[PDB]
Amino acid sequence: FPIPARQLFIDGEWREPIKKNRIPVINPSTEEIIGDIPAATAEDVEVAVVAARRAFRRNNWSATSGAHRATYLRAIAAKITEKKDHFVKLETIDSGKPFDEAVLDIDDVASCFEYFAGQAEALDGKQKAPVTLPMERFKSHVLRQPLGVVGLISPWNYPLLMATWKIAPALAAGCTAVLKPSELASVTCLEFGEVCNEVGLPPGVLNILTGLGPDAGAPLVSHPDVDKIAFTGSSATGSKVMASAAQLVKPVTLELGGKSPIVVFEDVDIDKVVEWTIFGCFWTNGQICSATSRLLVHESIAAEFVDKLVKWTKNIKISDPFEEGCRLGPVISKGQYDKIMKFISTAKSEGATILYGGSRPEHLKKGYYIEPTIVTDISTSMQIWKEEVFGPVLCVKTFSSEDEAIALANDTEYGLAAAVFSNDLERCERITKALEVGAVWVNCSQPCFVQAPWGGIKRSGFGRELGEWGIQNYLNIKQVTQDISDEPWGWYKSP
Amino acid sequence: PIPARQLFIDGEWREPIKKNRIPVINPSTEEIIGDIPAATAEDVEVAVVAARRAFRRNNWSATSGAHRATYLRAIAAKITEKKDHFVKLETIDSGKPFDEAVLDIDDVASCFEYFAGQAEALDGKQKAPVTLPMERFKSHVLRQPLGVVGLISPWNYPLLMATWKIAPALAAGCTAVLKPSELASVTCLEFGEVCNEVGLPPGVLNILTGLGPDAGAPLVSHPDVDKIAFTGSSATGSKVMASAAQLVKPVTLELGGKSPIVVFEDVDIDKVVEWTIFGCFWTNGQICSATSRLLVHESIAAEFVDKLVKWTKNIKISDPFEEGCRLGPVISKGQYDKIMKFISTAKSEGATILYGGSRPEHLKKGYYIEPTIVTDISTSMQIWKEEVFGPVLCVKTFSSEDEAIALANDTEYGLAAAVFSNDLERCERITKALEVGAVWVNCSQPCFVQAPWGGIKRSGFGRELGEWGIQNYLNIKQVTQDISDEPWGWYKSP
Ligand SMILES: *[C@H](O)C[N+](C)(C)C
Ligand SMILES: *[C@H](O)C[N+](C)(C)C
Repeated sequence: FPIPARQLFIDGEWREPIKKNRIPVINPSTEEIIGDIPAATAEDVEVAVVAARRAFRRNNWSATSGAHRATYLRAIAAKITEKKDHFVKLETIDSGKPFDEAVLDIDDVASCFEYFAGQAEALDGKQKAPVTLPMERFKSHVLRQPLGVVGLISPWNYPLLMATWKIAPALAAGCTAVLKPSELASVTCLEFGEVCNEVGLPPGVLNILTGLGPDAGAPLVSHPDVDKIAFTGSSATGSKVMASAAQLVKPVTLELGGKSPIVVFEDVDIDKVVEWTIFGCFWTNGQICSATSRLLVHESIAAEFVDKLVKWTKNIKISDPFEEGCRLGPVISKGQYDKIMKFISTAKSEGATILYGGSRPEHLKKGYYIEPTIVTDISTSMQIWKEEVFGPVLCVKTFSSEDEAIALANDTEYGLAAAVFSNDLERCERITKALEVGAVWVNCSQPCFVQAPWGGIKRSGFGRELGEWGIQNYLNIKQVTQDISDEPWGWYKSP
Repeated sequence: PIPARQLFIDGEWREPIKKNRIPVINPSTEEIIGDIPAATAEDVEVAVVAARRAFRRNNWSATSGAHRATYLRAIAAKITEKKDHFVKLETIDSGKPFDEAVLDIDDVASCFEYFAGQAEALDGKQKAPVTLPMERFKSHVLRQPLGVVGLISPWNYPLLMATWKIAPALAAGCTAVLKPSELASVTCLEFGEVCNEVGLPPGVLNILTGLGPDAGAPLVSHPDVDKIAFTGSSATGSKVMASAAQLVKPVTLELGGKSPIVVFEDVDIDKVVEWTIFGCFWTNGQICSATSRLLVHESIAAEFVDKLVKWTKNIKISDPFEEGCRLGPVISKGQYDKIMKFISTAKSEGATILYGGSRPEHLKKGYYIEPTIVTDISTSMQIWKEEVFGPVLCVKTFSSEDEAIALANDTEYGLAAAVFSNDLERCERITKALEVGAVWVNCSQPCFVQAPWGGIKRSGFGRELGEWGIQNYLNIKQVTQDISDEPWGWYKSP
């Protein structure tokens, strides 16, 4: 099977970049160029937002009902499901994640559009929600209107699914949007532009611009007619996005990954837990914004736990993502490959011992492949304990008391997620409340349902996506307050 | 007889570390009537460390909303009991008519009582179940306080604007550093003693007065402050957000505007004219959501503006304590100048001061200005675009409904708007089309704590008050639990 060659998706049609640049698509499994994607610039950003503004002003989208827009979202979920095999293949070759992971992403893409079709519908009965006032002179209610034209910026670790997390609620709210996917993985998002045509989404409601960060993303963020930005990616970049938005006091949401702890107490089924620790740091080839990449395990069961950890870890088949049984593919790019190696490198140079992994798999000579890696004998002053590695790399420290666990778990500038393992469910509740985190998993790690709110605190960003919080990111909450008295205010004296 | 206070930090009156102070001026007499402490970065540092420790103790942040509500109601009761005191200190510090001040102070009691209620509602939302489509998992939502928050409030409603931020943050279980404006800091400092009188735990609320750059900017940039709530000018708002961005800390912004009041032909002119006066001249014109641009129909224009000036004419411009005062001095001479500059610049660009434009005839000193009405406007004029923040109104005609809509939305701002018309269908159509955060229908300016407040566009973002107020200060925490005790079954068992 080959790969699609697309132009930019603007105003319902396929448009060459104005400066005509393209950049390559590399298969992370082979390090070879397998195609290329259009590379948008500020000039293309300008025509996409003009088209999005034009579409927002038309009589067929933004002032329509939630139920109406829901028919489009359900059509998308259907289409995505209909073209299921096409999207998982592309996602697998583009992102490098195992085929099996890929199929669950495309399943989750359709589920997300379904869920928000529902949220669009439920939005209709929330309109003109009454606000009881103290004074019978006045009455009040709330309108939930679409905010306007929005910029959506989505990362490459779940390419289509991270885009949908932003596309779905924004379209449910009645906004029109410009999507900027990551240059490292843009193939399925571009294909999404066809789905839009095929379901008859009005032109300009969604526009998809691929390209480099400074060229396609930055102009979107700084554009004077974009009302809001939703960003997911690195904390470093998120700071730059917000600095830029601040010039026009433009609102943002940010989900900036983290350094999430997984806290394991003495009283557990060690074989079920070790699999969750593996899933929480090595699944998605370790490229998980909510990676439980700090293991804190009670020294009581430490040795045994670490033992069976390496045991399960060694049994992880590392291979090309299309081959049956693959549980770990290559990391996304050479830049990322180098960065992870430098993290491992610097780790031992600060005197930490690479218990397992830490290098290419000898049996794979090409591709950005890395061994699932367990780092031990860790100080809390080491770079690898502080910083997001975004590769299959796990740090490990033991703890004495519950209070030491909590303090260790919370000793980070980040605060996206955390997981806590213990059969003592009273203890689980105590730890859950104490964690300085936006998402806590109890006796599991990493399942993210569209039904529940998602985001972080501290340097992991702010705002909640998904669930009943998703739509609200895209709304103008309009207060409307009417004087029904028909009588002089009576404050000023009449002449 | 104005109080002399130190900084309120950790439940104690603490002297600024560099022990500087700055004047307090009665806007009516231009005389230094006292002084307030001026904090520096050092003071911020110890006040934040004080809020943080207070947040870690076990008598505030992890307690119930209901527990914290008892303090909220106690505060509201104490303010009510000390009403006369606060009303007078506000009237002399801020410069709004005594009558405006009593309403303000009533409103801060009511605001603390409302959010006591919302704190109690908050307990009822803890562990709200979220239905999952997998039997293996259950989920719920916890609503926990964010942490230490920086609250920055402006001088046009000194205690009220501060209250609007203190009340939800404390309701949420946060601890707070408050930095009021240097131009009206006395009731806010005085609020400190109220906190001790009710037994508010030390460090839960901290009150640093001072200069923006010495006191505000270091709060905004402090690495242990979790969030900033800001009301003020759009220009400063850009700056606080830019600064907060350095550490990706969240922000709410309400940034004033250039709000239109649209008046159609089917209106009782005298009622509508009075509201128009209220919309632009009340609070001495220092209204963030001032409806400062009158869009009035052709067929009823010149009539409307005559009776308009005939209302503007007998507005008593007295010292704020005198009887019947319906307009007072603006806050400072700094502000006085740039409002004057705004008016001369209007004449130069070829506008006509249909009334006012100068110093009141009968009041020789004080930063007083007559209620000003400006016609003969082109939309390219400075006075049409920019926020004056003074008792100055622009008027323009229109004739199409689609024309009024376009003129009303022809601003980079988007805080509020007022629309007047007996036909309520037309009211509905207009309120939907206005690119704005709040629409008043057949009135202008009533703000109830019950309803969500905030703007869009250049006027900022975020909703305060109402059932939106508390959630600005919350960590919405997802908690999803595996209740299967079965293997996940992803990888292969060794
Ligand atoms: C839930 O698991 C969310 N991510 C983004 C990591 C898949
Ligand atoms: C109500 O009018 C809102 N303000 C800020 C003016 C009090």
